[PDB]
Amino acid sequence: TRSSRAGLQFPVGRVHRLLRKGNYSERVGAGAPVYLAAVLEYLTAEILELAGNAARDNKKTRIIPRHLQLAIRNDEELNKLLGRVTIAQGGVLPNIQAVLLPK
Amino acid sequence: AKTRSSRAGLQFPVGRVHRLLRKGNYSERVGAGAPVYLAAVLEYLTAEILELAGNAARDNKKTRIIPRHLQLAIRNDEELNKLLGRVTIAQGGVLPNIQAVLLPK
Amino acid sequence: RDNIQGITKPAIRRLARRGGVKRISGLIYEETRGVLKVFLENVIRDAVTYTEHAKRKTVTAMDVVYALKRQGRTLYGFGG
Amino acid sequence: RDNIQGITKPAIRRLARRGGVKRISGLIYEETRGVLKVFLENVIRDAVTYTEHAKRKTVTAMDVVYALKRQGRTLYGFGG
Amino acid sequence: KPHRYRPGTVALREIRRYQKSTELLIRKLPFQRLVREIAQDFKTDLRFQSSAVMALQEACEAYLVGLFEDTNLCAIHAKRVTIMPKDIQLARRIRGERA
Amino acid sequence: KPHRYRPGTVALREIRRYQKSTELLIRKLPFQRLVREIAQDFKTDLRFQSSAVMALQEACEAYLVGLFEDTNLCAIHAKRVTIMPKDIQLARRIRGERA
Amino acid sequence: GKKRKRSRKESYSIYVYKVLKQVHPDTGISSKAMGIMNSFVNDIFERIAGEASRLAHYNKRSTITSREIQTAVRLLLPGELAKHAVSEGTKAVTKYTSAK
Amino acid sequence: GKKRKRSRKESYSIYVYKVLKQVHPDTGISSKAMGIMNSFVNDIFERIAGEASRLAHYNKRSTITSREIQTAVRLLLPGELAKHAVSEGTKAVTKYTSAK
Ligand SMILES: [Ca+2]
Repeated sequence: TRSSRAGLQFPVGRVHRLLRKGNYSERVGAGAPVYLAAVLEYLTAEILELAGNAARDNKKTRIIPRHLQLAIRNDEELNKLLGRVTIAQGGVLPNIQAVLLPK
Repeated sequence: AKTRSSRAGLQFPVGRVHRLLRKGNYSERVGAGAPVYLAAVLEYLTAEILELAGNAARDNKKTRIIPRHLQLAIRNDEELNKLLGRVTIAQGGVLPNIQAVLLPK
Repeated sequence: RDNIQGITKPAIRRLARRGGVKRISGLIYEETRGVLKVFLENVIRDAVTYTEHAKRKTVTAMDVVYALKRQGRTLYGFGG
Repeated sequence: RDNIQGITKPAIRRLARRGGVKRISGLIYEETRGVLKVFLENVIRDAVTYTEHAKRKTVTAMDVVYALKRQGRTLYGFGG
Repeated sequence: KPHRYRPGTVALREIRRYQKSTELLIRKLPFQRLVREIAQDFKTDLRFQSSAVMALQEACEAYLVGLFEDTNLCAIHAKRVTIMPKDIQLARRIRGERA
Repeated sequence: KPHRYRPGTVALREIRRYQKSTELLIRKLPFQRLVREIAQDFKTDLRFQSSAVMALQEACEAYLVGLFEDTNLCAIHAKRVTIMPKDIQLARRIRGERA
Repeated sequence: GKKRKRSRKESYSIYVYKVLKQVHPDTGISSKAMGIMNSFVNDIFERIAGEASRLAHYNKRSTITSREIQTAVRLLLPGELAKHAVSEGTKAVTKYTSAK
Repeated sequence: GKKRKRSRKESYSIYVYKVLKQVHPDTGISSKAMGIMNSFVNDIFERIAGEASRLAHYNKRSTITSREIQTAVRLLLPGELAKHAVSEGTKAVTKYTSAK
C-alpha cells in the first residue's frame, strides 16, 4: 500500500482521491497526498498524545471532548491553530480574574 | 453573431465570466445560466457603488470618482459597509467621526 | 409567551459563571436575550438556506455546521 | 540600520488623530511601534513566503495583497 | 447560629464549578422551542434533526460564554467587578459584530 | 498678549483635518527602510516593487487608524479621554490578535 | 514606436465605465478608483463562486447552475442588496433563455 | 430481512485509532471525541488544500505538488508546529520515493 511505503497510518490514496475530487486543481502531484497525509497524521498524533495525557491525569482510559479541549487550549500553538474553532462538550479552562478573588 | 451579454441585456461580459468559472477550480461543470446570473449580480453591485460614488463626487463639486468618493459611499450605506466590512479601500480615509464626550461643552 | 424568556435568569447566570463573571447587573438578562436571538437568527437563516437549497423540509446537523463555519465559528464533533 | 524610530512620535499622533483620538499618553508611542512591527512581520513573512514559492527575488504587490487577504485584512487597489 | 456566605463567595464557588464542567447550561427544551420559533420566520413546517438543535445549542453556549469573558474584561477595565449592558456593547463593537 | 489655544482645541482641529484627508501620515522613506529591515530577518537581498511598499503602508495605516478607534472607545469606557497602553492591549485582546 | 507588445492584463474597467455612463453619464473615474472597482468585482466573483462551489459540493453535484449562484448570493449579500441582485440575475437568465 | 442500507459514510476514525494506539496503547476515545478528531482532520485538510489551490492558481500552475503543500503548511501552522509538519512531510515523501 502507498501508506505502507510512506511509513504512515493515514490513507495516501484517500487523500490523493480527495485532492482530485475536491476542486483544488486540474492535476495533483504524486508527492502531494503523501505529504498532506503525513502532516495530517503528525497533527493528529500531537493532539492525541496530549489529550491522552489529560485522560491519564483524570484516571480515565478513554479520551472525551474535555480531554481534547484541555490538550488544545493549554498548548500555545494548537490553541492558535484552532482559535476560531469550538470543541463540542469541551468547556473552558479554569481561569478567574485576579481582582475578582478575595485578599 | 451577437454576444451572450446582449442576449442577457447586460454590460458585464457573460462569456468572460463563464470562462473564469471553468478556469477557477470551482466545479467540474458549469451551467449556462450561472455566468449570466453572476455577471448580472456583479453589474448590479457595481452600479449600486457607482451611483453612490458619483453622488459623493458631485457633492465634492468633482466630475471624476476617486477612492475617497467610493469609501464615503460605501461606509455611509449600512449594507455595503456590511458587505465590505473586512475590506480596506486604499487612499479612502475615514468618515469624519469625533466621539461626543471629546467635544467642548 | 416569547420562547426567548425560556432562556431564564438562572441559565444566563450559569453561562456568565463559565465565562468567569462574578457580579451581574439586572439589565444583562434582557441584553443577553437580545444578543442570543440575533446570534440564532443569523446562524439559523443560513442553515435553512442550505436546507431550502437541498430541497428538504428537515434541517440537518450539517446544515447548522455549514452555517456556523460561514459565520466564522467553526464547530467540531457534529459531522465536520 | 535601526529604522523603527523613523516611525516618529508626530506620525503616530497623526494616525491617532485620524482615528479620532484627542489625548495621548507618553507611553503610547513605544507601545504602537511594537504593534506596528508585529503587524509588519506577520504580513511580510507571508508575502515573502509567496515570493519564495514563486522563485522570485523581488516582492510584488500581489505577494502583499495575497498576504493581507490571508490575515483577514483584504486590500483593494493594488491589483487585488 | 444561622450560617451566611458573603456576597461574592457563592458566585466564586459557581464559577469554579461551571468552569470544571462541560454540560450544557441552558435547559434543552425551552432552547429547542426558541430555535423552532425563530426558524418559522424563514420557513414554515420545518423539521429538525435532534443533533441539529444540539449543534445550535453547543454553538450558542460557547459564543455567549466567550462573550462573557470579553465583557468581563470590559467591566474590569472600567474599574468594576459588575458586568453591564455597555460592557457587552463595547465588546461586540470591538469584535466587529455591531457597528 | 501672545495668543494661546487651550489644551484640547488643536487636538480636535488635527482630528477634523486628518479625518477629512486620505493621504498617508507616516513618512514614506522611514517606512520603506523599516519594510526592508524586517524583510531581512526572513530572506536577505530582497527587492521590492514600489507598489508593494505602498500596499504595505496603505495596509499598516488602515490597521493602526482602525486600532486607534477601538482604543479610543476603551479609554472612553473607563471614563478617560487619554489613550493608554492598556487600552490598546484590551482592544487587541478582544479582537483576538493577542492572548 | 517600440517593439514587443506589453503582456495582456485583464480588467473589468471597460464594463465599469459602461455601467458608470448609465448611472452617472456626466461622471468619470480616477486611475486608483478603477483599481478599487476591479479589486471589488474580483472579490465578489471569488466569494460568490466559492460559495456556489461549496453548495454544489455539499449536495454531491458536479454542476454549478444559476440556482447555486442565487443561493450563494442569498447567503453573502445583505437584505436589500440580495433582493435586487436576485431580481437582476433572474431577469438576466429569463431574458437570455428567451433570446436563446 | 437483510434490509441492505450500508450507507457507507466515510471517516478517518480507523486511522485515528491506529495513531492513538501508537502514541498510547492502553487508552481509547469516546464517540463524540472521535467526532472532534474527524472534524479536526477535515478542517485542516480543507485549509491546506485550499491554500495549496491558491498557490498553484496564483502561479498559473495546473498541478498541486508537495511543494504547494509545504508552502501552505508554512503559511497556515504556527512556528514550531510548522517546522515539524514540514519535517514529517519531507521525510514521508523521501521514504515513499525510495520504496517501489
Ligand atoms: Ca508524538
